[PDB]
Amino acid sequence: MGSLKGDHNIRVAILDGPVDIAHPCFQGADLTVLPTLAPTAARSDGFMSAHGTHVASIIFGQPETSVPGIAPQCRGLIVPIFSDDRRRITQLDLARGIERAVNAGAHIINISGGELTDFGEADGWLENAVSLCRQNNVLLVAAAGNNGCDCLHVPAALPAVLAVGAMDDHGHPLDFSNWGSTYEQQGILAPGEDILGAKPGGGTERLSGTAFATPIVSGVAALLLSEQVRRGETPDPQKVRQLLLQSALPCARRCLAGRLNVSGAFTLLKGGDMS
Repeated sequence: MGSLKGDHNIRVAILDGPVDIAHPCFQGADLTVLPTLAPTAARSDGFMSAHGTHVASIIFGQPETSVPGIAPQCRGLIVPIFSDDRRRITQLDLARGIERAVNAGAHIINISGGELTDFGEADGWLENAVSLCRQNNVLLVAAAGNNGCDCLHVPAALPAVLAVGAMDDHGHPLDFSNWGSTYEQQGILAPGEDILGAKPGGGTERLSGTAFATPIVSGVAALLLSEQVRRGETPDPQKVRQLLLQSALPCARRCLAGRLNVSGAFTLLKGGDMS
C-alpha cells in the first residue's frame, strides 16, 4: 500500500480477542478499547490474546515497527468478544460486539471469526445486528472459514457482509478456505498464508488462515474510505464493498467473486465509473 496510511476520521472496529496495545508495533496508533462483556486484558499465554493482537497489528501496526500495518492512521476501536477462557462465545456475544461497534461510530467492523452453518442460517440476534450495520451503512468484513468446503460461516454469509477467503502469494486459493455459494457473490480472496503480525508480550509471528486475510481487506477498505474523505465525499462503506467486489480479479468456484485487486479498486473509485 506504499505511502497511503489512512485518515483518522475513519473508524475501524476489531471484534476479536484481547489486543496487547502495549506491543511496540502499536506505538503511535490511535486505539480505543471498548469493554463489552468479555475481558479486555491481553495475556501472553492466551490463544485469543494471540489472535486479536495479530489481527489488530495487520491493520494498525505502525510504520518502521516490527509489524507495518495497512491503515496505521485510521482510528481503531478494539471490542474484545473472543476470550482466552476455554469456553466458546456465542452468536449473541458477537451481536453484542457488533452493536457496541456501530454505536461507537465504526465505519468498518472486522470479524475474523464465525461459526459453520448448513445454509448460512444465523440466530436472530446476529441477523438483527448485521441488519443494523446494513441500515447504518457500516461494512462488516468477515472470515470465510478454513474448512475448505462448499460451505458457509456466519456472519460471513449474511446480507451485505464482505466475506474473505485466503489465497497464496501466487493468487491461488488455499485448500483450507471455504467456498460456499453465497461467497461467489460476496466473497473475495486476500493473502492468507504466513501473514506477519504481533504476539502479545512481544515479538512477531507469521500465521495462516482466513482470519488473517480478513484484516487485509478491512485495512484496504479503510484506505478506500480515507480516499473518499480526501475527495470530499461522505464515506460510504457499502460502496467500498461494491468497489472491492467489482474490481476483484479472476483466477472456477473457489475463486469466489475474485482476488483482491487494490489498484483496480482505487482506479474505479477515482474514475467514478463503477457499473
